[PDB]
Amino acid sequence: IRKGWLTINNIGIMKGGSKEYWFVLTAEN
Amino acid sequence: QSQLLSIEKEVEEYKNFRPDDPARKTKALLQMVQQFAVDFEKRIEGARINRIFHERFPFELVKMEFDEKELRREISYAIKNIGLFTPDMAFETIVKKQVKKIREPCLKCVDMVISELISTVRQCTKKLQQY
Amino acid sequence: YRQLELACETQEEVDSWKASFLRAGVYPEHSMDPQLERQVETIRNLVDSYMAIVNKTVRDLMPKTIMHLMINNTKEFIFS
Amino acid sequence: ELLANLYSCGDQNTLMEESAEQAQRRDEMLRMYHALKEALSIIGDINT
Amino acid sequence: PRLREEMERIVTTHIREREGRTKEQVMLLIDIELAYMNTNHEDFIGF
Repeated sequence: IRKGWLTINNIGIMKGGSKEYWFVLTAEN
Repeated sequence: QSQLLSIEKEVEEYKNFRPDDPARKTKALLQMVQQFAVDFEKRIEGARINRIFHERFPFELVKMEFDEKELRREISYAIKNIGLFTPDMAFETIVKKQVKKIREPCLKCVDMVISELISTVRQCTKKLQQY
Repeated sequence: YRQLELACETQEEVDSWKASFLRAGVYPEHSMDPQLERQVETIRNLVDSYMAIVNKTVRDLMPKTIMHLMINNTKEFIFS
Repeated sequence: ELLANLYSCGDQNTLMEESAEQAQRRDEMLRMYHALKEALSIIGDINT
Repeated sequence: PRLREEMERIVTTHIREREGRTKEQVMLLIDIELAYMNTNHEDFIGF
């Protein structure tokens, strides 16, 4: 339903570093 | 002789006056008005000087205001004045206030355009018409 | 990631994303502050869209009112 | 040079003149003008 | 009336004053070209 830029605070080595991702919120996922 | 051809082309008009003649007066006035009209068609065909105001108008419209949480609290106070639910009249009143603050940019843009032209047309009245 | 944490830029954004989370199915941490913020924000977005389109159309319309009454009449004035 | 040549040649009256169509035309315009103004006055009189 | 005729006559007499100039000019223009007959053109040179 709702997409938007939102930042993760703590990010692992495999993902990357501090970054604001594009979250896609759905009623299931 | 070749450089005197310009003096011949100048004294061909100097050949017949004897001033204060109505024929030459009216012909001179009409040709001055005609070339003044030619300047009126060639001034555009203040071109960029007016087009900058033509493309400056969206800047003045984007510049103000879009603020702030006071508006949210104030429409809540409007509900306090009238209760639930919130009608569209508050929405209409607020968009009226927001075009109310754009009322003056339109008039000042008209002021700038007429100030842009108020010198352009008279610019060719001081150097063409020396009389 | 000690821990899995997510950031929102402001607090009304936190409230809007948590409200969307509650609508999607996240357990909470009818009603007091919602959905006054949702109603005002929806009207606020309507204000934004309507102001955008009305600014575009008045920006398209005011050259017509400065051409018709001023430039065209000045043209016919210098003509005849 | 066109305006100069046309202004040099004469006469001013016989250069462009009647053509009684335009004179009759403007006379009809004035007579219809007075008649319609009178009709507007009569209608105003009836309404008041 | 009486102006279309004067306008047309002045313009036609002007054109009849222009025709001698332009016929002389076009004949002179094509007549200049017969003087030197160069071989200094941009085409391929001899031999």
